[PDB]
Amino acid sequence: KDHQRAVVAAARHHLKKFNHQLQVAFRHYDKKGDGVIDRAELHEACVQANLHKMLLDHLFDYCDVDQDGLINYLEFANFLNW
Amino acid sequence: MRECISIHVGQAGVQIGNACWELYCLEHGIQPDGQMPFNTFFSETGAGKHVPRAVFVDLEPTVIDEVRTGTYRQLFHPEQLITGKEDAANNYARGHYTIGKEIIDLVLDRIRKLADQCTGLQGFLVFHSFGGGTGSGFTSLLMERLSVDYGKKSKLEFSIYPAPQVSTAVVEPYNSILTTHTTLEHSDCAFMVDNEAIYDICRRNLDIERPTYTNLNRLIGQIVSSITASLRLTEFQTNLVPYPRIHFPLATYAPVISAEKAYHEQLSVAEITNACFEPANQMVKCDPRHGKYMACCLLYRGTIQFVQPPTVVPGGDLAKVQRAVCMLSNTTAIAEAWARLDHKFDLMYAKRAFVHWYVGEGMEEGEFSEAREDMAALEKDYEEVG
Amino acid sequence: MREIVHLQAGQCGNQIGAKFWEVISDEHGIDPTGTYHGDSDLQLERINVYYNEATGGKYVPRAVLVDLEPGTMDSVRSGPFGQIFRPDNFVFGQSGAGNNWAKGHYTEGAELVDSVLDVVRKEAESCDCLQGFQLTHSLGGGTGSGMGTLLISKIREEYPDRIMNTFSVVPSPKVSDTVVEPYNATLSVHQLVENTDETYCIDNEALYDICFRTLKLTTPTYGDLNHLVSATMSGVTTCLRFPGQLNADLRKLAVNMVPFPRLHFFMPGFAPLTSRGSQQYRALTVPELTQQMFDAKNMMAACDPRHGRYLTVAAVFRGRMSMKEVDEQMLNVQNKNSSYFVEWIPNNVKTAVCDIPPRGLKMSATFIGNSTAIQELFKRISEQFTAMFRRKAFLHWYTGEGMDEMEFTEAESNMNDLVSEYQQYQD
Amino acid sequence: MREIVHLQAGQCGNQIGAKFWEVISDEHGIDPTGTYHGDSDLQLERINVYYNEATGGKYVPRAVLVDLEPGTMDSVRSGPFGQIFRPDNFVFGQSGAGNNWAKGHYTEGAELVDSVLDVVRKEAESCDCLQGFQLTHSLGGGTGSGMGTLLISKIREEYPDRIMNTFSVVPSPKVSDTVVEPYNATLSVHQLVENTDETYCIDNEALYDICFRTLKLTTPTYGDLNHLVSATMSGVTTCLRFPGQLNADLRKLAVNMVPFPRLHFFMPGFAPLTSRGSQQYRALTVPELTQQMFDAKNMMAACDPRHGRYLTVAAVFRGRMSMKEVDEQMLNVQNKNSSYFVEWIPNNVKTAVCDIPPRGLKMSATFIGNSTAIQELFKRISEQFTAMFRRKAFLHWYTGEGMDEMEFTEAESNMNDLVSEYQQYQDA
Amino acid sequence: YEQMKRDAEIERIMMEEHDRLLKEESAKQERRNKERAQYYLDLEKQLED
Repeated sequence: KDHQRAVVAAARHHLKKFNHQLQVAFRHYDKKGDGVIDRAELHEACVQANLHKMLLDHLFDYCDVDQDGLINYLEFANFLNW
Repeated sequence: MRECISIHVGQAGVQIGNACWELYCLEHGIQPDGQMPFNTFFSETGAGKHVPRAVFVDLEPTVIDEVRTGTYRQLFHPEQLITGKEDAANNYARGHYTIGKEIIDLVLDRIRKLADQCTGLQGFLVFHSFGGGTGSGFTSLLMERLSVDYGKKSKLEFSIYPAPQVSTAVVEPYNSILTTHTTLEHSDCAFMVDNEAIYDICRRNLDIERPTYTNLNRLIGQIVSSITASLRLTEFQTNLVPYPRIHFPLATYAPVISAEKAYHEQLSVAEITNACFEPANQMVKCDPRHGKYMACCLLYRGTIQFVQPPTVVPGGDLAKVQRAVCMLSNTTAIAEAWARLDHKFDLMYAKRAFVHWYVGEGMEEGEFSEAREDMAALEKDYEEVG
Repeated sequence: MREIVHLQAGQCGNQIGAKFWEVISDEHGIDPTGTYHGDSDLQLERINVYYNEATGGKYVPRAVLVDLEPGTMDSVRSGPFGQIFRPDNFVFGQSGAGNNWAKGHYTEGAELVDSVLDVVRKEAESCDCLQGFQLTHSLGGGTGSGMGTLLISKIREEYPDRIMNTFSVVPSPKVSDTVVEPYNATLSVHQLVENTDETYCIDNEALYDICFRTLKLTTPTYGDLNHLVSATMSGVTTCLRFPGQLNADLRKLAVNMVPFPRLHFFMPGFAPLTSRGSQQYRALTVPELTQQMFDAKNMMAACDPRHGRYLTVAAVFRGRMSMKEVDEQMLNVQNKNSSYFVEWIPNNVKTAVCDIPPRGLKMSATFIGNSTAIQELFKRISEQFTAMFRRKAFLHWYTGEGMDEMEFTEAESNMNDLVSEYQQYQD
Repeated sequence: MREIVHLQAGQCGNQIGAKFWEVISDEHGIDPTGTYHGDSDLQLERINVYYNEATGGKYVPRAVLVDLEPGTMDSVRSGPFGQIFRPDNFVFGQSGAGNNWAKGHYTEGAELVDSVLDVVRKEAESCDCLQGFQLTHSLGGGTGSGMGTLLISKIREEYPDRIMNTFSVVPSPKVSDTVVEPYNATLSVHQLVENTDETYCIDNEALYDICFRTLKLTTPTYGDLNHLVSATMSGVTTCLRFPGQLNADLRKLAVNMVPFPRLHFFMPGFAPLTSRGSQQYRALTVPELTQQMFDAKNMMAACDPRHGRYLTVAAVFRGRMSMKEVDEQMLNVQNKNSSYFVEWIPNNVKTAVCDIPPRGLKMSATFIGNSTAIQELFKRISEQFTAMFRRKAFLHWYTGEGMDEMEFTEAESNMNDLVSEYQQYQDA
Repeated sequence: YEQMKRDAEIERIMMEEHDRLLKEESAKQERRNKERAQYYLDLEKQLED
């Protein structure tokens, strides 16, 4: 479990790296698509960045805000960084 | 300014002390949280609280904790209540030599503070019994320490004397002879009562069957309050005792009757004075007709061979009588009670019964013989003053 | 503040002991969860004698359960009131003693005697000022008695100035289960005449005749006999827990009873016992209770008083009850009946009265007798020891791992001298 | 702001030194990405002590990783260290360590150390109030000691005023998963008796019996075995990171707890150590906490304490406790079983408390004690040498680099000189 | 009067527990009867075999 946790951490790290490589545009696109922390939207962002999805859905749930499932919108962009 | 300080030691001491302080807070207007809605036995704080001049001491917590939890908890300062960890096991050995050294210091220090907050000293009231271990040995330790310490200020003791026939403990003559041997000289005077005589007088004067300990300690509290009702005490010490060994008066109370007979019978002074001398109404079961009276004190609240009204207790049995008399007599009748008690001791000490507990705790084999000869000396002293 | 530490020994103790801790606990209002649910305030006052306090306001008993087959601990823990203990205090070996003195005393119990005193130590070390211990067992079997006579005598050599109360379910000869019970009871009084400061003698033959005449039950199991034994330890240390108009402690009751040291075997007995078909008709008072506690069939030892003369008597009473009716009623039994009592003891009877009765009873009491005819329970074991040991019927299974022919006859007269010590005081 | 320089060593101490960081990270809240996460501000007050800051909200450690094989740091990279710290200081080669001391000190210990000490010296020179050294090693293997004494020996030659905080899992009497462990001790006694400051002497054996009797668990692997060592090295440094009602630094714990020039070999223990069931059934407040930690059951050794005394005992505490209660209860244990302690110090023990416990616990402590009971471990390794000495039983890797039949036995005398100069003061 | 009222309440309580004893005894007797019926049933089954 801890190994998969570290994997998700490195994934969000590369996500923030791509964010540096724009941030506002990405946030707006995510909001317009499926959901701020939608697991389907999460897998779309994956495909894009290039992070090749049961584990992907698990990471999306982890980022998704408790109950909210949108990762707190603003905090959702914040984790996209993280 | 005529104060006295009360210490209640042993279980018999604390159950007669509870009935006593019930009677005193009843007698004054003191409702038992200490605040009037008197200062001979009380100290008055500036807030308006009355605290008694009392120290309770026992070596089982289950008899002090009833007082600490029950309806008198807002009366005392809660480190007046001395409490051990293991009881003295009905041993003079344990009350004197082994266990009492964990609490005798706290007992003396609370005596020291309660006897420094006062203005003129008159005496102490130690309430005890002659059966049990901490009723014998810790009382003897406290006795010798306070007679060496405070000097000539009078110590009065109240003793439930072991009965002629019936007793709870098997071991009782051992403890009684051994405690009187070293509580002769230190105390100034002590008074005798007997459970068997109080049972007979509770059977036939007030027409109740099956008495118990609260119905006895109500009577003992009325007697003690009648003794010390002339203050709201050295005269007794220079009146009664001829020689410095005979300091055991007997007591009685004359109008101990129920309401149903008290309604018909009046209580003249003549009736109560002769009812004191009737041997049916004595409270120590000795035969006084074989004795000759050497002294009498007759306190009137409200062949006979010489050599402020009472209060009413709630939930009580003694009827409200306008005048009463407490007799503090001194007889030559106790020469048979001592003979029978020392014979009961002698039968067991012919073949060394129960001796080895006290032998392995503190004393030798001759330390009981010393008490034996010093009680034979007491009965040659009554025969001498015959 | 005058505490105690319970212990067990063998199967016969654990059925009594785990029945004991569902008699004390529901008399203290304590659920098998440990959560206090009680009406009175007096109950939480003296929890510190038998118990200890866990985090959360829970109460744990102060006891250790020890045995040499693990089937007898799983039986206790699966019981209704077995969960309350410490799972670290459950101590047991694996290789069974199997009615072997030479195992439970010499070889097999000596790789559990390291472990059991540490559990004795760290549980009797949190106490502030000890009064003693407890050990509940029988004298028939091997590790219920041979380890039980080591757990006494080792503990005697560390805390020798306390009072180590014990129990003893005595081997009944006419109600017998083991063929070799003389070879274990006679070797058990040797190390127990000198190492306990009091020890009771109950036995299963008289526990049947208390259960076939007074109780008049149809089917007595082993849950209604050990119910009788666990309700006469609660009597003898009620004064240690609860207040009363006149209370006698544990150590008070030791001093008054034993005339000379080797005479500390007692005879228990519980005073109100009625059949369930004849309870309403019987009036409850003290004169109609003293005639049941001096009865020869309401005595839980196989011996009889009338083939002897009494030495001393205790009687702790419980309830709301006057004290004249104790003081002269036990004068009277002493007064009329004068042959059965010794004459160099001028008063032969004690007393003690608590304020709190057993649950569901208006009145109760508990007798403790110290007869002199209890030698007839020691003449009836030794004559079953002059027969088997003369032709050496069974010795080679106990002497194959440690004792000798001399070790039994060293400890046979050490049990036979006690008959004569009763005989010299018999008249 | 005070500091101690780390390094990681061996196959043994690398995993425990990998287990070092995850205990610390939950005390403060450094997520392995690097975000601080903890609402208590007292964590944020001393993030200097083991750590370096990074720009962008991240935080990074202070330790440099060396082992002569790849996969151990590829096993540490499977843990969170490569997720936090810089990927420069992973200093790994593919060459063969061989579990020879003389190939942990002479071939790849010689080459690959200067790609490490140039960063061991770098983190020291970047800050000012440097005070110490850490090095998580073992006494066990050849290559965990041959590089372990190398990173100690030449460094006090130029940093001579430091708090050297080593670690050493000692050779067990019974548990042995390596046939060259009796050789790698006496080599590591030629240098590490003089050039250390504190040592956490553990063995493999005593970490099972705590898990067998007290913990009542039925499987110690090497995974959770380390919390008996990793959680109890974090007890000492909570004076530095966190405040308290008293404070004892590890220069003060060098002063208070080391009495002698050379007696600084330690043996820790953690206080609420119990099984699953017994913790409801046993109270552990301060009146019962001290009775646990001074058992013969929470030791990191198999030696017999009743075949010895106790020279200098300290204990660092952690939590909101009454200092009356700790002073009284230490006085009882000091007086009740008073014949354990030596006659030199009149107040034979030492205490120090703080105001921050670990997580999930109302209270704890962390007992670290310099006994004299460890003296009969030393006779064993003289015996495990003397059987492997009249045979020259494995000396054809060590003779390849070269240590003769006298050069071992003049260091064997040195092991006895760690006993003889200890023996001169053992009795009168 | 107060003591008399307490006496009446306590006596009613004990007769309630006696009624509980009567009901559990009747339950145990019916349990023994159903055990007897079960023994008769499978003995008949064995006879058929």
